[PDB]
Amino acid sequence: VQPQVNKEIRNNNDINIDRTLVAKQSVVKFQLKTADLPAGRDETTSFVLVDPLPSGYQFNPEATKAASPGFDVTYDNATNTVTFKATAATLATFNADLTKSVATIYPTVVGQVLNDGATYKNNFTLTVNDAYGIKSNVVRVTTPGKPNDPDNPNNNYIKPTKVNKNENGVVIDGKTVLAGSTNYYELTWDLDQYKNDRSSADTIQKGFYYVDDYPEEALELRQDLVKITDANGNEVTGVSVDNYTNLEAAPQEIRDVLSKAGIRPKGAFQIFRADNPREFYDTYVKTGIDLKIVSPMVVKKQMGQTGGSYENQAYQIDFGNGYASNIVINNVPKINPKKDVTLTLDPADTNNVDGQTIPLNTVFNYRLIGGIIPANHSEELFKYNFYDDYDQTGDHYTGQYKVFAKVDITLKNGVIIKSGTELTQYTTAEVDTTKGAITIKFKEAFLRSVSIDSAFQAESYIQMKRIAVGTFENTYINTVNGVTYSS
Ligand SMILES: OC[C@H]1O[C@H](O)[C@H](O)[C@@H](O)[C@@H]1O
Ligand SMILES: OC[C@H]1O[C@H](O)[C@H](O)[C@@H](O)[C@@H]1O
Ligand SMILES: OC[C@H]1O[C@H](O)[C@H](O)[C@@H](O)[C@@H]1O
Ligand SMILES: OC[C@H]1O[C@H](O)[C@H](O)[C@@H](O)[C@@H]1O
Ligand SMILES: OC[C@H]1O[C@H](O)[C@H](O)[C@@H](O)[C@@H]1O
Ligand SMILES: [Ca+2]
Ligand SMILES: [Ca+2]
Ligand SMILES: [Ca+2]
Ligand SMILES: [Mg+2]
Repeated sequence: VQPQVNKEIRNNNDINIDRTLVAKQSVVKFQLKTADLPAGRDETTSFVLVDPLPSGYQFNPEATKAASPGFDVTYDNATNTVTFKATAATLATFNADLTKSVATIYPTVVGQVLNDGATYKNNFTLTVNDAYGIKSNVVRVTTPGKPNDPDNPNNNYIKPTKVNKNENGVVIDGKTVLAGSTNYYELTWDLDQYKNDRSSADTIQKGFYYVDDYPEEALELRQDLVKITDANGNEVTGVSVDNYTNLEAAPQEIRDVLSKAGIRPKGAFQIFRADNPREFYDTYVKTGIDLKIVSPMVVKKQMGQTGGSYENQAYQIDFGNGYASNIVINNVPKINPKKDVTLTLDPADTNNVDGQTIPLNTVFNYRLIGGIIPANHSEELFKYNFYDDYDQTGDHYTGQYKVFAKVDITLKNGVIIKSGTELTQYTTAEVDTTKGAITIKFKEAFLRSVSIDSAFQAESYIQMKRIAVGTFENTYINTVNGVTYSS
């Protein structure tokens, strides 16, 4: 039990990190120190230290040789073990005077920790004059991403999350979203597992970013509504945000970050940047305070013509490492208005006279079927109008009209308006005799009483009198919330 040995583990700035936390890809150093050799010691013929480096610890031959003057460094890549042998020069010093005790020099293993949520344990062995050895104490350090970490109570999985909500805070993931509506996306910068992190300066300078890969074909950003707040409800000011249509069209700096994180957007994307890496680090990262980003995005009007699916996903890049969030999907309903020409004013009757020549002075009806708003939608109905621009040369608006439910409508109070029910009393009409047009509008009140889980569809009949012999056409435009749909 002669020279006691002692291993120490420090980060790239020499801070003792034993039993603490450090970022993935962080440089971790091993100091294999030994106590001063006593007086009466035999000449030291051999001084060997053997370190079986831990799993997932990448050895850096170059740096350790540089950081281990006085020792010949050898490495067994096969067993990931490194060996240090005191040079001839170094030994002479251990023998300069045996009658006295002499302090020693120590080797330093330099390398990086490569895995998330892993524990890296370490000890080394000292053998002197191939006669006796001492196994050293074990030291350790963990990386973020490991729940139930007895050393870092706040540690857990690194996982950003994304969620879609409507204006009233209701979660609308997977639901149908009317064209023109807004997606109030809530992104979470998952920072809690970083609490009490002891990473070095180089590591903290690899920056902090948050990316949102948004469907640029279906949505357009409303970056003016972007809002960033932390877990404590306070506004965040150190984060700037920008967007690019595609990697190539982005600042070389951004391409490099996204590249080293293994993140490759599908086209255009929104990226958030921490302006002062250090300030951000001391304020939110090592304090474990999660950030909340709200990035509203509106569904382009053309989506309502074609219909279709659009999905959203985010990423967060901490200390240069990237992590992806869950994917949120929504689909847009294809609002398809239709008009028919009928002699009856009964929702029941399916007979029409489409394409049939109508006799002079015939009182008929234009059946204006509104677009269908599918069940399980995301926002309330605030506008549902039928607009008809008839040809005054051929048709004279009679002055009468009726409106009917085309599907079973459900109210927020549970009442089910059975399909085919007259609903005229919830509408109003403003006619422009001059130009030859008419507009039937539902009362906003009534529309907002319909449950958002309910399907909705109406149709109206506008009585017309044929004042001239001939074939005339008409434009019927159905308006649903903030978008108009023709035909
Ligand atoms: O676990 C041991 C291994 O850890 C890492 O995977 C390193 O890439 C490799 O060099 C080393 O041998
Ligand atoms: O790792 C070898 C030995 O190193 C130190 O002496 C520790 O105190 C002891 O508990 C351990 O068995
Ligand atoms: O360093 C904190 C440590 O406190 C106690 O010693 C626990 O036994 C150990 O599991 C924990 O990691
Ligand atoms: O290159 C090492 C690691 O760096 C970052 O963590 C990247 O996000 C990851 O994909 C990569 O494996
Ligand atoms: O290395 C990248 C990955 O690391 C972790 O598994 C994260 O939970 C995951 O979201 C991320 O994509
Ligand atoms: Ca976490
Ligand atoms: Ca995109
Ligand atoms: Ca007209
Ligand atoms: Mg600790």
